[PDB]
Amino acid sequence: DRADGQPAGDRA
Amino acid sequence: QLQQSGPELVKPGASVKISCKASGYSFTGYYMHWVKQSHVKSLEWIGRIDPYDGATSYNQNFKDKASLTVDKSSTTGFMELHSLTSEDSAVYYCAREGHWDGDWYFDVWGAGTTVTVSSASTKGPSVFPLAPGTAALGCLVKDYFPEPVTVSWNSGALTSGVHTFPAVLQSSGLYSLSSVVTVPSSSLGTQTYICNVNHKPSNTKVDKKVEPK
Amino acid sequence: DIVMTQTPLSLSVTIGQPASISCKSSQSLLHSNGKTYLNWLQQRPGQAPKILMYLVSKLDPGIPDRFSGSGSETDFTLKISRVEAEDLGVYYCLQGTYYPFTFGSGTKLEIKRTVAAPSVFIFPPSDEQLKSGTASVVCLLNNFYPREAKVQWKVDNALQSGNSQESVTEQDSKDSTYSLSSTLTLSKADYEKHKVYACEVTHQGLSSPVTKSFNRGEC
Repeated sequence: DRADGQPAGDRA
Repeated sequence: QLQQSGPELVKPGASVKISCKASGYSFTGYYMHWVKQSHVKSLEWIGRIDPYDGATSYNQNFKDKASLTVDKSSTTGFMELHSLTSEDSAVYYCAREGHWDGDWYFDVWGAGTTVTVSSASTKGPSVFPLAPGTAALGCLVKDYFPEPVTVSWNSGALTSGVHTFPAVLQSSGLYSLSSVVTVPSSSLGTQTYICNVNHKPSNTKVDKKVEPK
Repeated sequence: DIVMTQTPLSLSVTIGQPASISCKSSQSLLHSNGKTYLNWLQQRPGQAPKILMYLVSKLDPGIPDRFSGSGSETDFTLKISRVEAEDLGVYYCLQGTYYPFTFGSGTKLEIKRTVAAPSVFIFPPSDEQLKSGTASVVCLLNNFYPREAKVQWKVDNALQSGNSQESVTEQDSKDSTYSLSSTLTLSKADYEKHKVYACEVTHQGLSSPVTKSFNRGEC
């Protein structure tokens, strides 16, 4: 499984 | 969970790399983020790294100041700060963005790494006894640089009644603090009291037995 | 970047009373995907921040049920139904909707409790320290409230001024009291020219001032 996170962590 | 490296004394203009060792979970399944705490009530998100492929995302305020890497073999994350100024002295945290029941949030934090940007040299403290129904005894931890110093009593077995005061600055520019403990007066003479002082920047580890004079 | 504004920036509460902290964001934190990424964090003295709840009001397991959050769009509130002594510290809101993550300036939560008088101790300088050229005399005030205290040093009855330094602990997370150290710093020669060293403590919890003293060289 791959990491995910809250959207404020990525410019997209 | 997350174990960060020890405090750093860094010259202005030099760079520093601090680390965060992960254990007990799948290192490559979770983002590692870094956070700056500059004053008692100031938190800034620096950026994050995907430990699986090393992909990074920076707060634009830090894209030149900080570089994030990982070492997959040793499941360790790193943040390097470049060209330090006094504005970079702060406590820096690593945090894991974990997930519970489909949602993600910062669910694990390291204890923080204190970085002090300074032209001055490191100095270990000298440790002097504060000799004693309640009695008080303690240790005076004097003339060290930089922060921090940690103090424990009897190797961590004595915790109740302990007060380790915040460091104050002396006219010499060096820090000083005291750690005290209140104990039953009836235990002075049968119970040994030792303050264990550790100032990692100078490799100073002192154990001082405190007894009535 | 989203500006997070917290209200108030500091508040004191009696153990058992409710507490509320407000957070206002410069833009609605409602993401296009339907979720509202508002987080509340607590930072106790000396420790790392810790998530209390995420997505506005979803509590991290292990956080006591007395914590709850609400709000939407641009206005959010953190509430503690009944404050406990361990709730002291700094509280932050954190938005995770718009890159980059931004925190608010923390709100400091202090505990109000009843007056408590300090117990006072005085420590002479050690001989080891006197072997170098300096003498430090330490006065300890233990487990008192409120924080305000007057500690005066008298050497052979002469009030000292400008040669002492104080340090105060953070509020204790168990009994909500403070402790205080006052250090009188003298050259070895000045220390050896006098006999009686005393710290005199004035405090709301003391009906009249308390003095602890020693005679130099009388164990």
